[PDB]
Amino acid sequence: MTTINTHLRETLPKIPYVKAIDMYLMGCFVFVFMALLEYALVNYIFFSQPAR
Amino acid sequence: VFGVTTVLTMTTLSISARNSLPKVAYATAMDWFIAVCYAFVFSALIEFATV
Repeated sequence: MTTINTHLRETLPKIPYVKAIDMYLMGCFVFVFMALLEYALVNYIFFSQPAR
Repeated sequence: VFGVTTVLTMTTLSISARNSLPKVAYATAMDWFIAVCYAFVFSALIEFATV
């Protein structure tokens, strides 16, 4: 996601506002980020109870 | 790591690959080849997920 974001960003001007494509890329990034954090949370309480 | 890293390499080759042709709005033949190959890589990974 970071590679995609950095490689497809430099073909535009340095505009401050959030574009639609920037919104979509940040959405995809927060989704995969919360997925990894969710895994971290699953691993945090894996040793104690496997049911949760 | 096989599946995910080959998907990442498919992403790197596709990003590298898009600098060759202009910014046309239709799919070329190389675009179809890259799409089918990416589909095969993704299909291989989901097949691994199933197994």
